[PDB]
Amino acid sequence: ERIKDISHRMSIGEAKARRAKKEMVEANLRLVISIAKKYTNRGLQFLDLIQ
DNA sequence: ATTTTACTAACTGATAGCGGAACTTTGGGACACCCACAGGTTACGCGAAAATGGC
Repeated sequence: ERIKDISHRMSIGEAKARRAKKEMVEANLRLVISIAKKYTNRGLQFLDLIQ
């Protein structure tokens, strides 16, 4: 019972942190693009710089 | 008696190994705020076959 409770609490915490981190990343994708716009034509393509 | 040769020991060079310090190399970090791209192009022409549109 105790290990099951600990596992459920840990899984919930990791899921919540992962969701929040995903929200932040999806919000700032546009900042990533704005930064990567300035390093084109240096051997890498635009999408590689974005990733 | 003399000359040629076979045997042996010492020198030397190549080479594998090691030490160690310098040198190259890799991974991490940086906290004012910054938040959607190019990006040249095309005066072809012809025939087929494949994909769309019409009622």
